[PDB]
Amino acid sequence: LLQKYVTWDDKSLFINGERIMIFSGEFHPFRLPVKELQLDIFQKVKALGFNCVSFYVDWALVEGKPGEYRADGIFDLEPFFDAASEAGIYLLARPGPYINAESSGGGFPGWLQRVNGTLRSSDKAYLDATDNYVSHVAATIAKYQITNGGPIILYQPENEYTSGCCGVEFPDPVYMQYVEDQARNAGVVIPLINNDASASGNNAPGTGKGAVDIYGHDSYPLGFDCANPTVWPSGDLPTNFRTLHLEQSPTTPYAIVQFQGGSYDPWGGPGFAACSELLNNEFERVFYKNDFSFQIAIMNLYMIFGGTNWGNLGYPNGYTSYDYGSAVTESRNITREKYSELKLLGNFAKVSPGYLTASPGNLTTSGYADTTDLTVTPLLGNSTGSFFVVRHSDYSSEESTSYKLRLPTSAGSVTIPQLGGTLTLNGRDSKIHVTDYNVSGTNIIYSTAEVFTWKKFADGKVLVLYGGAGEHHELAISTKSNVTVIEGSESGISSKQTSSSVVVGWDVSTTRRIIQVGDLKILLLDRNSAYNYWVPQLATDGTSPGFSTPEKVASSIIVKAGYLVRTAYLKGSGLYLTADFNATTSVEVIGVPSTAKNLFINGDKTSHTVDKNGIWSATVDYNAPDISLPSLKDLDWKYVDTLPEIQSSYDDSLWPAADLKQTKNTLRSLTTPTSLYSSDYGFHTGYLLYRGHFTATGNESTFAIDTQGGSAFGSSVWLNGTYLGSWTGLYANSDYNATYNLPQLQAGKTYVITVVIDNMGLEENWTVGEDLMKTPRGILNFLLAGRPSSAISWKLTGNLGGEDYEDKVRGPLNEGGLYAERQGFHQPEPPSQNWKSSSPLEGLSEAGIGFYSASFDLDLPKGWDVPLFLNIGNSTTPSPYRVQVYVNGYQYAKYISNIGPQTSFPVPEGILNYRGTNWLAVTLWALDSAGGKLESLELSYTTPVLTALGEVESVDQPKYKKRKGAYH
Ligand SMILES: *[C@@H]1O[C@H](CO)[C@@H](O[C@@H]2O[C@H](CO)[C@@H](O[C@@H]3O[C@H](CO[C@H]4O[C@H](CO[C@H]5O[C@H](CO)[C@@H](O)[C@H](O)[C@@H]5O[C@H]5O[C@H](CO)[C@@H](O)[C@H](O)[C@@H]5O)[C@@H](O)[C@H](O[C@H]5O[C@H](CO)[C@@H](O)[C@H](O)[C@@H]5O)[C@@H]4O)[C@@H](O)[C@H](O[C@H]4O[C@H](CO)[C@@H](O)[C@H](O)[C@@H]4O[C@H]4O[C@H](CO)[C@@H](O)[C@H](O)[C@@H]4O[C@H]4O[C@H](CO)[C@@H](O)[C@H](O)[C@@H]4O)[C@@H]3O)[C@H](O)[C@H]2NC(C)=O)[C@H](O)[C@H]1NC(C)=O
Ligand SMILES: *[C@@H]1O[C@H](CO)[C@@H](O[C@@H]2O[C@H](CO)[C@@H](O[C@@H]3O[C@H](CO[C@H]4O[C@H](CO)[C@@H](O)[C@H](O[C@H]5O[C@H](CO)[C@@H](O)[C@H](O)[C@@H]5O)[C@@H]4O)[C@@H](O)[C@H](O[C@H]4O[C@H](CO)[C@@H](O)[C@H](O)[C@@H]4O[C@H]4O[C@H](CO)[C@@H](O)[C@H](O)[C@@H]4O[C@H]4O[C@H](CO)[C@@H](O)[C@H](O)[C@@H]4O)[C@@H]3O)[C@H](O)[C@H]2NC(C)=O)[C@H](O)[C@H]1NC(C)=O
Ligand SMILES: *[C@@H]1O[C@H](CO)[C@@H](O[C@@H]2O[C@H](CO)[C@@H](O[C@@H]3O[C@H](CO)[C@@H](O)[C@H](O[C@H]4O[C@H](CO)[C@@H](O)[C@H](O)[C@@H]4O[C@H]4O[C@H](CO)[C@@H](O)[C@H](O)[C@@H]4O[C@H]4O[C@H](CO)[C@@H](O)[C@H](O)[C@@H]4O)[C@@H]3O)[C@H](O)[C@H]2NC(C)=O)[C@H](O)[C@H]1NC(C)=O
Ligand SMILES: OC[C@H]1O[C@@H](OC[C@H]2O[C@@H](O)[C@H](O)[C@@H](O)[C@H]2O)[C@H](O)[C@@H](O)[C@H]1O
Ligand SMILES: *[C@@H]1O[C@H](CO)[C@@H](O)[C@H](O)[C@H]1NC(C)=O
Ligand SMILES: *[C@@H]1O[C@H](CO)[C@@H](O)[C@H](O)[C@H]1NC(C)=O
Ligand SMILES: *[C@@H]1O[C@H](CO)[C@@H](O)[C@H](O)[C@H]1NC(C)=O
Ligand SMILES: *[C@@H]1O[C@H](CO)[C@@H](O)[C@H](O)[C@H]1NC(C)=O
Ligand SMILES: *[C@@H]1O[C@H](CO)[C@@H](O)[C@H](O)[C@H]1NC(C)=O
Ligand SMILES: [Cl-]
Repeated sequence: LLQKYVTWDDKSLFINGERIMIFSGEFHPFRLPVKELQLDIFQKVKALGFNCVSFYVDWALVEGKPGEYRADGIFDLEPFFDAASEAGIYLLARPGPYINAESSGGGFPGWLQRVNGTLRSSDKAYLDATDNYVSHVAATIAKYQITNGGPIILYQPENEYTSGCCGVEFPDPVYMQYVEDQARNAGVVIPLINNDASASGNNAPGTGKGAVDIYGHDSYPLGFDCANPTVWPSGDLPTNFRTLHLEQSPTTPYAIVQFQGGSYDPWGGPGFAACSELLNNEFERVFYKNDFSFQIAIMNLYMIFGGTNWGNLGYPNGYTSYDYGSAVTESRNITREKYSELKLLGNFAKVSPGYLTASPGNLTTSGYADTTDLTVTPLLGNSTGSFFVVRHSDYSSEESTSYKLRLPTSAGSVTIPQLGGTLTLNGRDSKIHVTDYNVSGTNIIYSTAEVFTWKKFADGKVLVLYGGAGEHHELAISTKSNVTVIEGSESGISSKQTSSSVVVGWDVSTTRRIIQVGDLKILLLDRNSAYNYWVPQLATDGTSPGFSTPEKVASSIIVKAGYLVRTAYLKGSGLYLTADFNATTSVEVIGVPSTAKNLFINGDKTSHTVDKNGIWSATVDYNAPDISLPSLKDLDWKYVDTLPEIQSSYDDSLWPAADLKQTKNTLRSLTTPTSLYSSDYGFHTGYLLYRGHFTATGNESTFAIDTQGGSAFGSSVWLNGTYLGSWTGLYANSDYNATYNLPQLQAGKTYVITVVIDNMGLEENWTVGEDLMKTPRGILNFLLAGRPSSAISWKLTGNLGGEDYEDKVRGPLNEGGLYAERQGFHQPEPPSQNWKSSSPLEGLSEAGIGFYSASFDLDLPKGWDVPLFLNIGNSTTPSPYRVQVYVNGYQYAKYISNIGPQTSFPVPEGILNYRGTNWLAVTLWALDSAGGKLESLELSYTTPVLTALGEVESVDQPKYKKRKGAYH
């Protein structure tokens, strides 16, 4: 339409004139702000057989100050894009402005609470507020389009523009057209794709103004309830998705822009390990092959890698972790079985172009298989091949089911298995059987066992097939040649020859078999052996694999290894692999080019033997060195009181006054004399403090207050130095009405109520019209009994400078309003040399907030990827306390003792310096009159990985420097 690099028809996208199945994974650059680890994720995604990544940009992080767009350093998108290019990974860009994404404000900066107009509408006040952001971020995206040699192939304007309310004319075509035009005006020429929250047809081609180029929708069919991970409720497997696609957008490829790849988890919830159990390998093979049943051509898993809600970037209902139960864990490991299972399907689709050209039919409980207990959806191709997706009719069934099939082929319609026995489907599993499947000229008439991959080498073809344990399988090949078993035993290998074919039957075994039929070798594996196979692209012009183009796809090799294979390249007589290892691993290479004489692994020449079938074998030894980690409790901890506000000497005269008589928040009108909404004064993140001055009459009894900080928030209140009490918090409370009883006050004297409130982040804005992101934070109501409310004059603070935020390197959200934070003491090398010697393990003996500082050295060995975790103990029911931990200035843990569930906090290399000094800054807020302390505090590690990754550069860690604008 506007360029010729990326086109489409009713079946699929074309990239440079060639069909491709887009298999993508969601990865957010702002949730992993170390550029070398971004590359790691991209390489792990490519090893799945994927070819794309989808990403959000968080507006709140890059325009904290209205009018000042900053996407530099750790927020720089350019290294993220170059890393995609280096890995051979295309990109779907989704910069919002609204992104939801369990992020504070759903991506909107806190200053949108002052916008006089409906958010996500055509009100000019909202649209003008978006202009500066979109023109900058879309210009950067434009520069890296595929039209300009970049990796970016698709662009998503808005996010799930699907439901409206409250007087909004939904859907508004003027709005979506303006959003679309903003991108085009910034120079975006690539196709636009939307993500309708459900398959409702919004903004599809044919809808007139505001229509996108490719209609996409989203789907999370198993819900977000990770508490019952084995429960698959009745009817939750979609069946009508193709039907709705043809009704809603028959001219564009079938696209799910966010398909479930995990789940979010709230404060107090069951934990992300439970989420990984619900969205496990069984879920993937049943539900993802079900999407293939609808001939899905663009498929994106939200999330493929989740990362971390560091520096308060997350929304109020969620906590520090965003592991998401995804295929790649928060700490970047790929141990979960769901990673290996998904690799099998990604590789299937990477080499099966016949899938895109078949004619999908309707699902059947009869006609293909001999039992109504199975459902079979056919995708019928002519000479291009056919595909049959088999599953249990009741998709939740754990029953083992025997069956036979009738499949049409070029050689007649066959009743399979021909040579005796039956096929089996065990429990929550799904198969894609193939017919007339083309292996570069050799035609597989049929195979019941699923295809992992196939390649054409200089000296013959290889095909890799697998089945699950206990299964009997069958294939047939168009050939005059006979079948011979070249690896393994003939026992269990039955066969029959005809004039134009050979039929072969086999039982799945833990022992591999290789059979040979003319110039085709076929590997017959079990699913668990296949989990250890990889298909890196073989580079000849350099060391990078390049994008997944037909030519580079065809020039790939097959490697059996362990934990991970990243890349392969050929250079003279040298075949080079880059790979990672979590144990001593035997490596086999199939498809070694004839010009290759030596094997290098991670640059190191490695001995190899060649067996009778031309397969190179080698061994990679794993010997972790001593991983020495200091004891956190033995460090030289230094303490300073970070609530000096509750001493009578404190002088708040430099504090902003909360003296606005009219709020700019259109959602909730004032129920107090002045606005006590933090965002009216430019304070959107972290702990908020309010100070209320009054002159006592001496008749004061009680002080009531309604605090609001979002779900799981807490608040504490003092009268001068007297602790009045705390709201200790519940996930179910986003506000709370306390009543406090005051001591006997001295008539004519001045008092100050100090109030501390945990701001858990700003709310999302999912429903257009509702403006829920404007939900304020701070104090909503108060009553000083017997006195008019004008008796109290308030001041407040958030992070120092508010929207004129101090830390331009770490961004607008990282730090909140505590004294120690205002002064910048949470950064490396604070002025702690004259502080008191006290540990957070000793803690506090009265309600308050303390700040603890210490450094520690690491000297971890080069060439190892070692995930490190901070651990805060909770072996027994604790008293109510709140903890924030800054690692070299970066906040990487928020902890609520009484709500949970997170006790283990990963912190990535780059934020941590593995061969240098590191700084911990811990805040400890005790919401109890007897104080509080940490039970324990420990640095731990999980399995070290022998890695190919390059040196991880430390991000910028600005050290403490005295701040002019502070209040002291
Ligand atoms: C280095 O990197 C490696 C990756 O490259 C990494 O390896 C991976 O590790 C993870 C674990 O971290 C593996 O995932 C788990 O796998 C478990 C094992 O089952 C799988 O494998 C067996 C085959 O096992 C045999 O073969 C292997 C060799 O391949 C041997 O090592 C084994 O010892 C065993 O060998 C014997 O048998 C062989 C015969 O095959 C013999 O030849 C041999 O000589 C030996 O005698 C398969 O059979 C399994 O498939 C079956 O079950 C699955 C799912 O259950 C079905 O889908 C499938 O169709 C089959 O029926 C399977 O493939 C899994 O048990 C384990 O599953 C649990 O955890 C996940 C969450 O992590 C859940 O999704 C899942 O539901 C299970 O959760 C329950 O149980 C766990 C407890 O384990 C609880 O945590 C959880 O709360 C939940 O509890 C509930 O249900 C329970 C029911 O089980 C119940 O008991 C409870 O009470 C409760 O109600 C998980 O998937 C992964 O496979 C490895 N990947 C690879 C490629 O190897 C390695 O760890 C790294 N190393 C280090 C040090 O870091
Ligand atoms: C891949 O990435 C993943 C995400 O990054 C990562 O997963 C995370 O891994 C960390 C580190 O292991 C996990 O934190 C730990 O979790 C432990 C509690 O969970 C266990 O026990 C449950 C009991 O019902 C099991 O059900 C549960 O299994 C589940 O979770 C698995 C995740 O690994 C998942 O695979 C399974 O499928 C399953 O669903 C799990 O086994 C927790 O015990 C541990 O706490 C301690 O360890 C710390 C570090 O050593 C200590 O600092 C801390 O105090 C605890 O120590 C105590 O622990 C032991 C047992 O008591 C003792 O040996 C220790 O000495 C110590 O003992 C003290 O405390 C006792 C109190 O009970 C006391 O009685 C003792 O006398 C003594 O005082 C830690 O929090 C994290 O949960 C994982 N996150 C997620 C999202 O899954 C994974 O590791 C990565 N993998 C690789 C290879 O890199
Ligand atoms: C250290 O260890 C200690 C001691 O073991 C840990 O303390 C425990 O922490 C638990 C987790 O927070 C806590 O359980 C919670 O208690 C409250 C009751 O006061 C309860 O509300 C919680 O249950 C709901 O909330 C969680 C999410 O937090 C949901 O996952 C759960 O399914 C429940 O969901 C319902 O309520 C939500 C609240 O609004 C709803 O949004 C949700 O949809 C669902 O709605 C229903 O319930 C309402 C009630 O009927 C109803 O009106 C509504 O419409 C729906 O029916 C959860 O049980 C333990 O109490 C606590 N134990 C002790 C002894 O203190 C501590 O966490 C540990 N620390 C760390 C760091 O790990
Ligand atoms: O939780 C991860 C993402 O949730 C997405 O939104 C919700 C989801 O809910 C259901 O209505 C439906 O099954 C599905 O189609 C979706 O609309 C957001 O798009 C995303 O930003 C994350 O919040
Ligand atoms: C099989 O693939 C080759 C390309 O390697 C192609 O030339 C041939 O036409 C294909 N066969 C069919 C039936 O599509
Ligand atoms: C309470 O604190 C203020 C300073 O915040 C101080 O000037 C005032 O005298 C104190 N009132 C009493 C009764 O001690
Ligand atoms: C927004 O501006 C309109 C038009 O000038 C005005 O009528 C309305 O009262 C304003 N609302 C707020 C909250 O400032
Ligand atoms: C305040 O004044 C009332 C009389 O108006 C009296 O009954 C009450 O005891 C006084 N309260 C306190 C706390 O002194
Ligand atoms: C607190 O009281 C206010 C004022 O009536 C009310 O509107 C709000 O809903 C109450 N909050 C809770 C959590 O009960
Ligand atoms: Cl200050």
